[PDB]
Amino acid sequence: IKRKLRLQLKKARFNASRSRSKNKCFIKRMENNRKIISKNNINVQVFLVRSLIGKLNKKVKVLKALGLNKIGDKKVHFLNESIKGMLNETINMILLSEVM
Amino acid sequence: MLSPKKVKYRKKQRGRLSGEAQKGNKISFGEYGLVSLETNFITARQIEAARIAMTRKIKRGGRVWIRIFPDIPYTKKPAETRMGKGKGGVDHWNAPVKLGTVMFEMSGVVEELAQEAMSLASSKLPVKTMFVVRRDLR
Amino acid sequence: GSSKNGRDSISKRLGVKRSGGQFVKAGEIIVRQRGTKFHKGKNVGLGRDYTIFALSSGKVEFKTLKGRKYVSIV
RNA sequence: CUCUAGUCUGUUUAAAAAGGCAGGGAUGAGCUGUGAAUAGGAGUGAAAGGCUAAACAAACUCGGAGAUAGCUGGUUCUCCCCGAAAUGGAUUUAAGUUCAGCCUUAUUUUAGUUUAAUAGAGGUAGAGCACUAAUUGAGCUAGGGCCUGUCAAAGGGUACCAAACUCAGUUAAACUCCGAAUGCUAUUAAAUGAUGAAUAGGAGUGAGACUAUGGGCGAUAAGGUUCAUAGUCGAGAGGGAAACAACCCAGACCAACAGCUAAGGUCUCAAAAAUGUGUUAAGUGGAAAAGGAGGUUUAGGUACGUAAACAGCCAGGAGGUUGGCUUAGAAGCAGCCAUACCUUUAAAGAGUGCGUAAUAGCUCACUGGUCGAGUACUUAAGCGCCGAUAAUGUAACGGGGCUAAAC
RNA sequence: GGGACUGACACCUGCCCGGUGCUAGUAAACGGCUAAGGUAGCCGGGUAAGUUCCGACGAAUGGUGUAACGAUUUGGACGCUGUCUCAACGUGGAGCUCGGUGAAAUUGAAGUAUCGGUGAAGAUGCCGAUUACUUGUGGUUAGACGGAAAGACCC
RNA sequence: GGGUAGUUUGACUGGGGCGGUCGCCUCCUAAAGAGUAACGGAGGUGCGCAAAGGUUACCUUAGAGUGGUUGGAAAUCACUCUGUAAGUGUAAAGGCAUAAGGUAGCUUAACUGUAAGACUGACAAGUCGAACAGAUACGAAAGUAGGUCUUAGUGAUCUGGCGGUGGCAAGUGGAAGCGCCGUCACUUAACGAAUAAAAGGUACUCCGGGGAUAACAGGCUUAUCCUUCCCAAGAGUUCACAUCGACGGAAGGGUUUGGCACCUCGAUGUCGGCUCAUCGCAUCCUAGGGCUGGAGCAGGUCCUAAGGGUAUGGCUGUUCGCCAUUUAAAGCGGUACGCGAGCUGGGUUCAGAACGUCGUGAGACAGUUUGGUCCCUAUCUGCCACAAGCGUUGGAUAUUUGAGAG
Repeated sequence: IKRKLRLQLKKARFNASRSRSKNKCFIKRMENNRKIISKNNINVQVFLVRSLIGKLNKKVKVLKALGLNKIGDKKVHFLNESIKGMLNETINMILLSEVM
Repeated sequence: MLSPKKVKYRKKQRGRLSGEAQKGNKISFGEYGLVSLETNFITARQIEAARIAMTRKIKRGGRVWIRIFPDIPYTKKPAETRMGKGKGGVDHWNAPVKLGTVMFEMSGVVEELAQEAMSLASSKLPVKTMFVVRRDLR
Repeated sequence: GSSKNGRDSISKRLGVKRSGGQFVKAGEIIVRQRGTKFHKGKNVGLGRDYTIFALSSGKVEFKTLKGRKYVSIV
């Protein structure tokens, strides 16, 4: 079987083998994060949940500007426009909880 | 054949052709059209093969409009050469078509005969097609 | 049958050197260009090769009038 | 006694060039013993770049000499901290070397970078025809040609070849009347803590590769060549993709028979799942095109109907009129014109097919009964079928197997 | 006497002085044939079936013939045969067993199976699957990109 | 004056060579700062100008339409519409209505000493520059003028020559010579230039290395090649599809010729032949069918099917091809274009010699002819055979059912 086709096929099968349950969990997390970001002037706790390896250079710089270097990083920040923009950039790699 | 009679530059770079059609996508001069369902290149010579098919099927009933003109050189290096010198030479002419280009238009004949003739034309083109009546008149 | 051509000059690095709103002091080069792509306004001068330079310290500004762009120091 | 064509053994042989068979010369340009002469950029050569102490396109020994090599190989005990480049410029350069960039040590110095707000310049994508070009159907019309009461004068018909003009619709990296999204640059406020800069000391690198995008070249072929952004490997262990440096997850100070998770899975091999609602009969899942196609789920149109729709069955399916002909013959069926032929009209086409030299004949469309409501043609979405096809052995779920343990 | 050229013998050996050698000339000089354009000469048969063979470039770096000669090359005929269809048997030296003596090259090791795949892109070492009691000897090399020669070809 | 000696004769290159190219400028490629490769796609250039420079003043084309001796479509002139498409020494781009376009007058700033502050940049270099002093030119003056509307028209250092200045003057004083300032002489075009001064062959070759780089194969792709399929205008008396199926379209096979240069140059031995096979089916024949414009016979086309078989000679090294007899039929491919640690060396691919052609020659030529070493005792795996030990559950001796295999 030709190598071009088998490489395409192997990649397509790997991509398509994602679980809808995991996708639903991710969607729920994204909705929660957007709901929190929609607020204004609250103290929010930011957890880093996805690694920095392999991500874009710009986004690694944004995360290090937020203060998160590892998974399991905990930082409290006051939501103004700057922090809101950074969180929007890196929404897919963070978990936002609110500090009552 | 169908081919431009004068060009500024003999050879041009093969772009990437993509996206649907945003223009030339509506029936203008006729009654029935042969839209494409793909994005690809239609050579001049396939164009004239489809034109013969339509015209010959139509016993003087109506008119045929060709909505594409090739105007794009297709170069090919000589048969047995290596990758060295550069930009070999024009071989034949291509026209660009995108998903939604009308590509062919017919007037005069009954709808059944037009549909037959225009499937007869679609049998000779390299893209999936669809036969469309005006969908806003009858 | 080799290539008949393949010949290019050195890139001349034209363009705007100080962005609108930046602070410059006297004599700065603002634009390098062939021809008055940008014309001269208040407090700037034009070199023999249409370079735009600042006659005094200030802040660069670009204005548009009848579709032509003018550079000034304010 | 001197030589070796041909063939064979031998070829880690008995021999670092023989032997076993054979052949040539064999009173002569003959063989041979014993002495002597010609030595290295020279000698000798009945002449093959031969020989000259088993090796000669310039012998051997010693010395210069440890000659020079951008070439290859090798370079030995341990720990801690920081951490590349494979780019640019130049080169008798392309396997080298040098400068910059990148790295490290020490001192001094303090504002990288990421946003938000605000303020700036584009011509890219896209779009478009005002400009430069390509180009389609109509309207209009010069001009040119043809024809026509034309001598080559002054005239007309324009089937055309057609500038320009009007309407409508299209192509362009080297067309742009317009123009993003990002990126780039400046200022301020937050946020992030030695990531910036300078000097001094010391290198190494100057062969990249792949993937996700934007490209050029090639053949919108190549693990191909060459650029731009980012990541990875390079220099990165571990988990996953059956195996599989570049893909996905994830940065290893050490120890532990602790817990929660990512990617990826939960029938078993092999640590992990069940319930609900649909689809799938093809093991599809568990490769792939155009196309063919009463597969089926669901949804939406057009034909059509309880006043008798479709299918089947029982009848009619006509005459004027070989429709006019072409042709040798066309009577509905070599072929041409149309069926602007009406009529008794149930309903009957200037006849649907088969077969007849031409007819005949057998049937169809159409219509009436019987029976009794969906039928007849398309469109949208989800799974399917054929298409589907190479050579050591089932070999395109990892395998067992699975109708869900598929989706 | 020295050098060059040709090469028994037979018939012939023509044209050109621009260029380059030699002392305007010289071609039996280097060479050419505008300085001068080359003179002489150089399908048939064989076989049932024949890309072979036989018969119809160039003139002293020589052209065309030639008796005799040749461990020269090629074709055909006769005779003869294990060359072949087609091999079998026998003989002699090895090989085989035992006794004595006793190597070599190679060598990271090894309780080293195969197939289908993947992979520095031809797998003994990986994945899946299949096969296989343990260990020798006599045979044969398919592999271990075998050993031997820092490939002689290319750059 | 190759008799002899010392040396040179480049690099890039989708191997190398041949060919082409080497500086600089304009546009695109270039993905909207800048920058950004190619043997990517298009052009120009190693100048010209004493005005085509500077300054002041004054003016605007090209095209369409209309009217006029030559004069016509178009020469010159008038007007309407159009508003830069005209024109800017020279290529193109960016610009130029205040025109940088055109005309006229004056004139030489086509200056000297200089320069705050910058762009571009490895460096060396290159470019812009307000403003200051002297001397002007033009204008009434303010101001402008340090060449050309801008962007190519160019060349370092060393050496040498000319002019000016008068610093250096080997005991002193002169002088030679040199420094300083001005400045000329390099197709050094291989243009950041190794010498003031330079061509080829090596198949007699040699050395140091490279799969960083070719040829035989492996691997990738499928242009090409081959095998199909989709549409059916027709031919076939009429009858698109018995058959052939015109012009096109969509794919497979990875065997031909190629691309690419990924494995390999401290060696993967290259074409045929002989011996020995094995596998695929896209089936040459034998077998089982469908349809024919299939009467029978003999076929044609199509489907299924690889169990077996699939020839001997003349020519050629030959694969292939041709030819003669045959046979029911004399298939197509893969396996390092099967098989040289099995054989053969005819050819290819060494050193001899001759011929043809090219080069002055040395020599070169997938032009021709002849001669011209094929090494190795099998360690493992694999296979063809025979045994030793052991198990099969008490130990042995015989007869056999049978998985499985040939």
